[PDB]
Amino acid sequence: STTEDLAKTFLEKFNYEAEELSYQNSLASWNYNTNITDENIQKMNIAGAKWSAFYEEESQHAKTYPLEEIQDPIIKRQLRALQQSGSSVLSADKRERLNTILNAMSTIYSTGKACNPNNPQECLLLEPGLDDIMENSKDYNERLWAWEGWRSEVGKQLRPLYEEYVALKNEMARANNYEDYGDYWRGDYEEEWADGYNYSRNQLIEDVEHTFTQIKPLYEHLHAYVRAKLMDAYPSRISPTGCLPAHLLGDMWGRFWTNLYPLMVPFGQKPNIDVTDAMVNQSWDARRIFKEAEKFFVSVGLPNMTEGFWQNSMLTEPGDNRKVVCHPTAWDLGKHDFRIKMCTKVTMDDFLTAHHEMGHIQYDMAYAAQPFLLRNGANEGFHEAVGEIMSLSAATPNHLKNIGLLPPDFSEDSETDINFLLKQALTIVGTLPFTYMLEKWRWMVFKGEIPKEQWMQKWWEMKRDIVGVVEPLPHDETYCDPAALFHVANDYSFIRYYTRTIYQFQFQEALCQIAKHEGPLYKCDISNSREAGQKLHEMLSLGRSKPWTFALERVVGAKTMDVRPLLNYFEPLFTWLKEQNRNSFVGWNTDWSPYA
Amino acid sequence: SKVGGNYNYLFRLFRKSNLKPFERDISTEIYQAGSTPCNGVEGFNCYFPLQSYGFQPTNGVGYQPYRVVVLSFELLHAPATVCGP
Repeated sequence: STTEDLAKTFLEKFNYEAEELSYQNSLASWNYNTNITDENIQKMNIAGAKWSAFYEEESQHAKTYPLEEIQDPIIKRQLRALQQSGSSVLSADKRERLNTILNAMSTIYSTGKACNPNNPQECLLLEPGLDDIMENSKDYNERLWAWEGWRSEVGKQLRPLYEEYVALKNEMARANNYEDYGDYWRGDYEEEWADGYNYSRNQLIEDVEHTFTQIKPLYEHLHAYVRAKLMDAYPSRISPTGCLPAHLLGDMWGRFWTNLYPLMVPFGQKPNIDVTDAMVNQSWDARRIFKEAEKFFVSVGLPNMTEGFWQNSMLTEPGDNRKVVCHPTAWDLGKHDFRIKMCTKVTMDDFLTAHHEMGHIQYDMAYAAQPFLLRNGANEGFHEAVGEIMSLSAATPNHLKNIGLLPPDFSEDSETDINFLLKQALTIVGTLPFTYMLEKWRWMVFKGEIPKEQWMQKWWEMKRDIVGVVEPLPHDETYCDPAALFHVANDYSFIRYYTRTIYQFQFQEALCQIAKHEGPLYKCDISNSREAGQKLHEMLSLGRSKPWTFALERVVGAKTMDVRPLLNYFEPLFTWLKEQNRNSFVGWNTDWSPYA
Repeated sequence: SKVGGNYNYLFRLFRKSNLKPFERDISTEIYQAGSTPCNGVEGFNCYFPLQSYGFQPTNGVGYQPYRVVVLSFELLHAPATVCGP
């Protein structure tokens, strides 16, 4: 037999072995988050170690099989999926440096807590007091205590090994067998390939610039709203045109801008549609809500849940004595037993995001016939993008009246709807910038281009006038602004958010262009319309028979970003914005030295 | 579908030629296809011909087992064995 043929025999066996042990680890995770005891923890650890050992001996096998006399494309795809291998040779010293440093910060982050500089009596962990403040409290000494205490308490326990780890970051991001670890944080998307569809980080960064130049102003006004509610809650500090002093940040590092929502009112009558008391009063029944999920996909042909689905699929938190995290994690147990692990209650999350969960199930069945290497979502970016679509489309009185529960002459209140558009724009465009800054630095240090001296001067002179950051106390060169985050220690690459954002952004262009909107991207609805039903649902459901580029293009159009529907948001929100709060403006910052 | 699961169904993996209807082969020698003869060393294209099923109680709609029964007939001038009311 050829190398291809012997490896194909070994393939015919390890497919079955992999499905079996993957399902076993799937029930292992099921018992992980359905009940928690020490024996359970040890059991999940041993099962994971066992399957990892199987994968590692498979890896050593894969190193043996050559590839040069192989001439089969799809068979070669499966062969490469088989032949991914490595990392069983590092010496004690260097392996200790890298992995021990990472795991050490992981463990201290898990097992750390803080206290107060001025009144150390009311001192508490990371979760209760600090998140209590950012969710409910509006006191200046409270927020200031939060930030200063956390900094002067956690940096002191993280910094020295992390400066030696500035050096270690340099060395291991250069050495770890690949091009660089900036592009390995971009590495599941890292490309050195062929076959016609070369789009990459060059176009990525260039459309970053062009995205600013076209659709930045709504993010401008959104920043105005959040930062202004804070500045009103603590009035009389700042000049308008420039940036803000930061002893009033509002969160830890600025992951989201969602942390700063309510009070400011240039968008200011009543808040977005909230239906707690509406569900209390009229109670459009949730069983019929899942029935309209069924119906609005039975105009396209999709089934419901089963008794086994009721038994297994768990959507909320356990809420009992069980010590589990309420982090919602999209799940599937395999073997067509698509179940879920969220923290989902009867809310807008239920209706829309559970259209999206039941669509996890339906989508799994949509790719249930895939071969071994393709049983997963075509993209996790699809999940979030179409979840936004589903929320903003099925959260609709027109759907609710098409099922016949609301009248069709609804009038709305301008300022309130305007708040809702505020928040939506906030998320959509406020994703990128600070993470862009740190990713520029990380790219070229993980490639080794920053010398060991210009870090912090670069940070400030990229903190007031180029594109926008803010941070109060001076993080001098000893501290590691390059990396000080548990999620960086946890390899959760954020910027993939923005990558799928632009992808899905022009994907929405092409898709609802085929759907033929009159203007913007919302109201791209489906309910009780058979022709639109096929023309978007058979549209969205294709499969994975070809490479990723071919799949995404054939499915959903072009490889760029929107301006037409965001522009048909802008100009109408420009006119409305006029008629209430006509005094919008421009600016983004990054070139500072504020407190010094 | 028992709670622990059932791992007691198995099929063939390797062969040289195609069979004929109503035919059966039972050889279970170490399968070799390398020019270097396989003395009986596991690995290097020498494996165990059978492969189990691995069934479980909570399998999916497409994977839940079904009991197949075939009632075949032979249609010739042979003596008949069919009756009715």
